[PDB]
Amino acid sequence: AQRQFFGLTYNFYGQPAPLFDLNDLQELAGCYARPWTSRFSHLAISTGSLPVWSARYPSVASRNIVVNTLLGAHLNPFAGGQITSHQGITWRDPVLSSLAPVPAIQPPPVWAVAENVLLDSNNYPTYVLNLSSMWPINQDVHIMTMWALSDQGPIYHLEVPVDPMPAATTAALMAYTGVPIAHLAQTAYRFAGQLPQSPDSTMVSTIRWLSAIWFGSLTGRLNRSRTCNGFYFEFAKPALNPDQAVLKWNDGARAAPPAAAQSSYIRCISPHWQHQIVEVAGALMSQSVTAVTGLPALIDEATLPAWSQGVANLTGNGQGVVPCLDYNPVPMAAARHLQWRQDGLITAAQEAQLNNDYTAYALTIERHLTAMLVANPIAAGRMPIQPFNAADFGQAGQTAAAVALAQAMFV
Amino acid sequence: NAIRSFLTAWDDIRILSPDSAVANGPELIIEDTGLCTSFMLLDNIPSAHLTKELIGFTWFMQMYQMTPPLPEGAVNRIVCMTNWASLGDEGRGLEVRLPPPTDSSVHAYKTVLSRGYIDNAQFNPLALRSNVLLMLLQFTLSNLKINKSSTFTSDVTTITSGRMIRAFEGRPELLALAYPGRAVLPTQTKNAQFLSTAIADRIGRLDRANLIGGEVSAMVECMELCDALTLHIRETYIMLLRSMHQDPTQIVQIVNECANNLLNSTIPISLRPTILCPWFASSEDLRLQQVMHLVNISSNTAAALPLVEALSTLLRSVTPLVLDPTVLTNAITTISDYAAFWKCIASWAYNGLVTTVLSEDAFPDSSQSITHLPSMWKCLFLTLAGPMTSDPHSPVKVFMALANLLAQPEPIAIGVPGMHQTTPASQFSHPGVWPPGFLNPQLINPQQAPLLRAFAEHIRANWPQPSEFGYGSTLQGSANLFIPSNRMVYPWPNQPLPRLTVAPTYDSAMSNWISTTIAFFIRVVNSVNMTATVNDLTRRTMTGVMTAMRQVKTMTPFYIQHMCPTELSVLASVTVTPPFQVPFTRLVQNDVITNVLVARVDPAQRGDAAVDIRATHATFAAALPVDPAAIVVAMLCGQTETNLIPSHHYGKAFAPLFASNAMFTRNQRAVITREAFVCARSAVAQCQDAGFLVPRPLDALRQFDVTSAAAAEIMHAVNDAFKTAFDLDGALLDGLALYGDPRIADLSAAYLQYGGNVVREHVPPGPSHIHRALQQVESTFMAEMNLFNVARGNLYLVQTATNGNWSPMAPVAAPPFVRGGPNVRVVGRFGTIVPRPNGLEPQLIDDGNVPRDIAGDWVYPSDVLQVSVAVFRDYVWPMVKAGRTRVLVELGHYVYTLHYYDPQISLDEAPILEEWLSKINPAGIPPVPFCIPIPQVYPCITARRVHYAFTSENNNDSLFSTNAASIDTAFGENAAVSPLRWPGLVDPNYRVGTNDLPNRITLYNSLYRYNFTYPTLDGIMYVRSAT
Amino acid sequence: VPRPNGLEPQLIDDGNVPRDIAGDWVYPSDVLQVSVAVFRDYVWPMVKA
Amino acid sequence: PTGKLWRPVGTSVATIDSLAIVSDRFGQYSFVNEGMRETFSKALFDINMWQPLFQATKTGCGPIVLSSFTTTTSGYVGATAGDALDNPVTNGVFISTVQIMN
Amino acid sequence: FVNEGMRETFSKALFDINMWQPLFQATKTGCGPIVLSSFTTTTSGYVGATAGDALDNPVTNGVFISTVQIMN
Repeated sequence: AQRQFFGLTYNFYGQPAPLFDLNDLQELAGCYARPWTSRFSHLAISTGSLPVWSARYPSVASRNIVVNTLLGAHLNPFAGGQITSHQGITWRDPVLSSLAPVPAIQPPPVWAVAENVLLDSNNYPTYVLNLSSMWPINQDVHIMTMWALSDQGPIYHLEVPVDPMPAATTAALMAYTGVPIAHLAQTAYRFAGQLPQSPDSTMVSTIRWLSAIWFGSLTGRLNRSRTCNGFYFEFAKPALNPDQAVLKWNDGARAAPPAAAQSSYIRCISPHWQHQIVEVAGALMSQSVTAVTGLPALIDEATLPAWSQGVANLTGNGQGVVPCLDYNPVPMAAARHLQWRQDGLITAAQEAQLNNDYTAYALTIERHLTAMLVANPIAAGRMPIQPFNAADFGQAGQTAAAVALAQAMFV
Repeated sequence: NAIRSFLTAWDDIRILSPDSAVANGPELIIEDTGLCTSFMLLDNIPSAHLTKELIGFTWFMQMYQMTPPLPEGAVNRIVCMTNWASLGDEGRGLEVRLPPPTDSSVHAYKTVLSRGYIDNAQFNPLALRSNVLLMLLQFTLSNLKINKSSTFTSDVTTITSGRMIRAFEGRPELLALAYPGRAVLPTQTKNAQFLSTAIADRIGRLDRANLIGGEVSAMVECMELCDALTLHIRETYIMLLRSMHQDPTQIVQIVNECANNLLNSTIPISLRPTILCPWFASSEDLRLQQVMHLVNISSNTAAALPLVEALSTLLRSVTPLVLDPTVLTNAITTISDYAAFWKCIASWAYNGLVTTVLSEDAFPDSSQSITHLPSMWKCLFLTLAGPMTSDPHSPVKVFMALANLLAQPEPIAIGVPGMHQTTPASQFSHPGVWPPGFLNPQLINPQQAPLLRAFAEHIRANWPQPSEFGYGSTLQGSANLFIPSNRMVYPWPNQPLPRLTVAPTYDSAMSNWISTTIAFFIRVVNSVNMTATVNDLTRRTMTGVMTAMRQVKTMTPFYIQHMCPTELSVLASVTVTPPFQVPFTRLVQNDVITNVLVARVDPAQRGDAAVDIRATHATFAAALPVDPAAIVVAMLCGQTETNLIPSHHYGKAFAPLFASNAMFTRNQRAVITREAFVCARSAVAQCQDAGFLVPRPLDALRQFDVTSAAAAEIMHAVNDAFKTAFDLDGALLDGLALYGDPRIADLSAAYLQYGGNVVREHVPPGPSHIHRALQQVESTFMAEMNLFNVARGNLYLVQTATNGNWSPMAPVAAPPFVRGGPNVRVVGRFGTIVPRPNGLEPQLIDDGNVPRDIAGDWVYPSDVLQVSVAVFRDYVWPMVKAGRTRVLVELGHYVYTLHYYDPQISLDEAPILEEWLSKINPAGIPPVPFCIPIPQVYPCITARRVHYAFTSENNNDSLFSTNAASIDTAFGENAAVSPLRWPGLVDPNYRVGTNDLPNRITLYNSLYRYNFTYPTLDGIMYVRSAT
Repeated sequence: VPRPNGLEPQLIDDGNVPRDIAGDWVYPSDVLQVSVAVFRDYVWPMVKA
Repeated sequence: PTGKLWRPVGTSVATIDSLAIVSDRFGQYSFVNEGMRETFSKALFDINMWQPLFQATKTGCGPIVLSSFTTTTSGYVGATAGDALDNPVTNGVFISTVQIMN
Repeated sequence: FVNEGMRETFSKALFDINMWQPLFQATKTGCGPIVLSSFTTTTSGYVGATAGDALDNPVTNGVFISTVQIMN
């Protein structure tokens, strides 16, 4: 299958120890203190449209943002070989399941707190000699890596071949029809995180084809009148829950396979991704693919945070790197509505209408995060919000280039 | 059942789910874990008992014999048989079982027009395309099932060891068939040789674990054998389902909105890798379902009335309003059940399918005076109740009633030609007939006709102003035609239920109407004219009573303007049949919908102009008579229950409604009507030469032009097939095949407004998954008709006495003689033999019309042969048995039936043939009879036998293989197992999921075994709480 | 609204954004009338604690 | 259309100021209107002609297709944000500065 | 009719004027950028030099500039 994941631990943002305390270990949903196979656990049972977030976890990406620093704080293996222990907490045994208090009689060595520790994976020989059991850990660490190599939104990866969708892909995809993007992220992740799959498996090339097929919809290029291969995502009114996507199937005028491969990493600069279940789902839904199949190439050092500068085997700067086109939710959806008007889906009156109904919605996202960062600073201890600063929220980077990527990805 | 219970939070009582039938749901989920096929390899001629040689394998001591994966023996064909390896719970009673080519496959080709005259032993060549379309439509429907994934078991059988095959508990016999190549005994024999080249890898299942919920995988990738055609049909139905899947989570909002927040719930739902809730139908579809009910009801008012009472119940059984004349009676009495009413509000929800007019009895005979008190009262009741109806012509009929009564005191001229002030009010029921004086009060004079200029003045400025309001959820799908999406149109102006007080309860639209009218009539019963017959005391007693009514404290006017909209808005969402509703219009004349009609094709392209029967009725919708006298009472006495928190009340009532998943039955019966339509319209549009654009893969099959009357049968066969497959209730699609032209193009409902304007809602059915598959199937039927026994190409009848080799099917020798060739004469119509006096021999009548003689070789268009078999069999047939003549009958296609014989038993074929000629007649031909020799394994001295038939095209494609049990074959037409049928199992360049479909039905494919769970919501439901 | 794998049942607050029971609530009496069945089953066990 | 291609910049609806010359690591994509392809094709055409002499003498490097210097971007292409707003071009053929160099 | 190449000119001419946009606003002259799509139209019919030859050029929704426009 695959066994060689190069990771990278979360940044401290200038804080002493990793941003999380003792209580985070016995609060995680699902399997006790087991951080593995968590993420989409608090969403296992849907009650309604309202995004699941409590007091300690003020947002959607709050559950994951916490399991990240909690994850890295206990990742001496792959980066040292030992098991160590942070604040009296360690793994049960070599398989690395749930975290229990440091066992007596033979306690592990105390972990040396460090920021951004490069994970080699092969450094821990027990991993490959017990792959079929500790496989989820590979998918999860990969997630933490994509989240760590960015101070503003998880950097996933789109692709799309030069030729049309395989004959085994079109038959597998016709099963995730009436399924929201929020759920596609849950089924995608829970798939690549329980049993060692192959890089050329049917469910892998289809889930990847489902992610890049989602980006076009998010940009508006793959609407109701322009399918990639009969699949798209119908968006509801932004004032009436814009989180709803669903992979609808039609028989309209399909697009056409591009002249070349459109491999490209994408990011969401705007801190809006934090509270948007749709953005967090789109990110983690793509990460499920780069898990079973390590990074197709290296990531561009063009922008990114000041700590992801020249990583071991993650972010480069030469010619073997792939540019990262980052966008912004508000301008992206503002350009997404503009696509619908061009082909005649919406009236020229609903053009400037959907913009005001969405910008008001995205405002609620901004009014929420700003009010949560102040409530939960950073020097306090944890980092459920991630210090984004209020100077941003609307400084859209090359979002205009991400849109031009979708037009090129589906000619 | 989408919803099962609903423990209401405030009440804590589990509401469990339950001329017009009770709409039940379509059986949308059937599934079988057995082999996904409908093309078995039934062997025909049994094997001549060879001496095994290599027996079963020998584990240590024991000797394991395994069942031969492929059919062995003389000749093994590919006989089509739907769900032959089916190992599931059930199957939609409806299949296709064709007997091996050795039997009369004729029966399966006798649906459409065959029934009745055709002998059970012959099919109708004329109605072949029509009969093959219906035959495949049953081969599709039959195969519309899901493939449960069963339980695998790691195979440890050497060559295939390591591969995870599938169990097959139902009947272990399958495990043999299922995976050809798994444990192949080296016994070199056609069969074994082939199965040897099978790729160890292809067998079993492909993918690894996958989305393993619990311990079972969400959807595996079995590899088992499964005819690409069947695998493709199901891969279509799986999509049909997913298509209409409904995100379970959104269900809370749908209920929250559809009920207007009065009722708010929560329904936990465990999201899983698999899950399937076929409860959602797009508005795109729901409209083809709407105009559909519009067709079944038709002019028939009796079938439309069931709909307005269905609502008249729900309405009344849920309203906070309790009508009771006690108060009214008291008030009036001093100085001296309401179906009508409820069948007037439920009448608006369908204003457009059935209007509510005023019973003619109500009107006071135009020849009666106004001095006549009983008459002027029958008039006052005809006004107070006017607006209460949904007749676009009430504002006039009302005004007119009074224009009648006082015809002498106020003799005003009526504009409408041919009509006079004394014309029975009822009579006025067309926007044209409207009096100009009424259209413009100014025309009447104040002192000429005081009362009228004052009465028209009144109506022009008092009749309630129509209005509207949204309703249902937005994630639902309009389902309504003329009025904007999920949003109704109400007669009176409506407003959000205000905190009860003295203000809203006297200011309602209706309060004004009830008021100003009584006010107006009080001055009429006090006219100077009244004196003539009205006493001074009794004239006062009249003012006494009419004032009691006016001042009576009725609480309905408030209900019909604040609380009644919130009921219809909701009630209009929990009904298996959404509200059809044409826009309301008060006095705007030229625009008041005159006619409403469904069109089975846009007038433009509509050959044979045929209006919608509805046109015949005066009013545009089924005119349901409502009595004014009744409605007025109801309107004048509606006190509500003392303690009344609108919040708690409406809450408790709409609770039981959302418990019965009748909202989802609507979405389901909908996505099936759109299937049964895109499939019906297609099948009837494929049998007529011209007509609606639908891919015609079966245009080659001979089929006469289907008339209007003929279609209705190709239509009943299609519509009736769907119902049987999805066991539905009531009409569905038969409305189309019971009148008008069953030959529908694209349905559309349109209403014409008197202002000479026709708004026309076109409703094109969005891509029918079922039909997309059917097309692919019809397309396949061409390249693979032999698997259905039908054969393409002409039949030669040259007598051949060879004692050598034969194969009527795919004859190697060159066509005896082409049609337009040298010396061949086409036999002219009728094919009339002309006896010739004296020595001269009988000669056949030529096509060029000049009689030629028989000895030679003719080309018989089957049409001619069938209208003179008697003459054929007695003149040309004998001349053929003797090697003198060579006929060439021409049948595009047909049902062949062959009989295998012993190449060693010398037998003439003429008798076995005439058995045939004998049954041919105009009404229909019996299966063509070929006689093929059973392939001999050892060199055997063959016997001389004379054959007569054989085709021009090669039709032995059906033949799967001969002598699978032998290292080879010595005599009969030998046929090794073709690798082509199994590109998946054999060829190393296969590509999971790759078909061939249009051209060649592959056997060992790569299906995708699913494992769906059907979440069945049952949540808590909290009301709103007083405040 | 109930929450999956061991998470506090959120009590839909006023603004219509489910919040959590362990805190300080203000129960508009009327609400408490069409809701006790719930109150007693999730917030009550909480107040006692 | 003509000029360099622009694309919406920053937060907001497309507008006359939303736009910004889509520059980047390759320079600025300038649109290649129909006629301007006639020239570069007519120029390359006159070079391809000498194909038999390029191989013979091992110089050259294969035939020069003009489709090797261009791209298929899409956006609004004008001379200034204001006027570029009236030339929405989809999958037009632009040549980036560094390419206009080769 | 405004054949493909003839749009190259009027665009190349207007392009050279739009360039001076920053100086038009500064000095309050001008009147916004001149789009050539403001002088044309989208009619359709047969376009030639004479009925006879115009019959062989059925153009649909071509871009023509009316005389009074060819003036501005």
